[PDB]
Amino acid sequence: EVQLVESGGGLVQPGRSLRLSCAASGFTFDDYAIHWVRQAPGKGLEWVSGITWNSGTIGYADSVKGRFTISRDNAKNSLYLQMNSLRAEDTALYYCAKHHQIAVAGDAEDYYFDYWGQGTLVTVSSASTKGPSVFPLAPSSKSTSGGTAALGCLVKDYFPEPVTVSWNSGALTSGVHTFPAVLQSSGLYSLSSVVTVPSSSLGTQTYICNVNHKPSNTKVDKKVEP
Amino acid sequence: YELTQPPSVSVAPGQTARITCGGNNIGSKSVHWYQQKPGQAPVLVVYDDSDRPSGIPERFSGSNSGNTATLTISRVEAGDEADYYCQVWDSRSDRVVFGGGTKLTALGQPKAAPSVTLFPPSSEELQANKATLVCLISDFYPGAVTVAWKADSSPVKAGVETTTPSKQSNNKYAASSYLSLTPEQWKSHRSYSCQVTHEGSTVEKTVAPT
Repeated sequence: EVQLVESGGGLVQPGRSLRLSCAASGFTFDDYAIHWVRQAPGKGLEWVSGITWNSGTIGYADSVKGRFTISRDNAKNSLYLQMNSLRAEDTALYYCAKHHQIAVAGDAEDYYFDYWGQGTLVTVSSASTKGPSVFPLAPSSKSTSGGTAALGCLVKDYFPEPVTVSWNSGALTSGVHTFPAVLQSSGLYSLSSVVTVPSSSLGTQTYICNVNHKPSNTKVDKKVEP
Repeated sequence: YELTQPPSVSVAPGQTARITCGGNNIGSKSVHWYQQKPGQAPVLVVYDDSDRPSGIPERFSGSNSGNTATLTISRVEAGDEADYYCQVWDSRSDRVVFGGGTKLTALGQPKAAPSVTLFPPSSEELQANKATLVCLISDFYPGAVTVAWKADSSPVKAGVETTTPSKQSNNKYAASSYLSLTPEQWKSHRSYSCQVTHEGSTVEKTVAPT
């Protein structure tokens, strides 16, 4: 139903500017309020700003005034946010939340979120973007149970983490164990996944691990072989 | 404004929990609640202490009395472990004051034996020098696990390691291990393997000595 597509985010130097966008799909973009609220990793959330159903600013926090500028577009049905003078304490997942009430003319000021999105990792540091390195992990012939064999990818050497993996075309939502990344004392991270991988009898997947990385856009279509 | 929330509240899955959010003079302003699962997107629960959204069962409820808003969850289960946040408006400052959510963890769940997984180096990398050996572990409930490496049939921990903490995945803990301090000639001898020492019994897995 509600599809709040969020775009904009990556690795930028401290002191630059960027533009995040949130496009709505499913409802009418004339009677609902939409807010931007960041979320630090494992350190709670933090409301950034918001705009009501019409072109109107509701306010900001005590540490984001003068640097951020939020705007609304009812012609294109999109909420934009321009960020300037980013510092080290601005690394969080900026979520684009909607509002439940229709925000009638005469009421009380009480806005609460109803729908949430996915968020975009907007990191601010002095490091540079690195290109991923996909490797075809060997599906060794250790066969004891039915699905004991498993193969995956070995993506590494990447500072930002826009981890989005797909096998063939964005399907096969079965049991897959996508291990989270970890900073190996150098700023880089590592990604790995485990699939079922049944007995290979020409009736399995194409053995393709496509990883999408926005700051390091590079279409890798390398196959995996035993 | 400034809300005070408990750091962590654990309760067995037999009774109800107590998640309280209080302030200074919050007795009439509306109080909303949200439940964010680790990794997924947040969802709306009983808000304003007088109504619930579409889909939320009768298990969730809210009650405000003077200066304390309590979120009562009835018949807490394993699938209800998430981060609960309480939101207030505070029209005096024209802001949205959030607070440190409470990590509700149902204490008293059955154990889960983790399974170790070994992925040998790929075929199209020996011509280069990558040295990205990885040892994985399956899902397990009891966290705080130390992955001990047995490099060349000997304890070698001086190399560069990762030691990632146990993350959240379908109400389960998981991690990985990376230690390839070798000169990239890992196929030397004596069956380079991997181990994992959990609370109680430990697991091990070896590969072909070639």
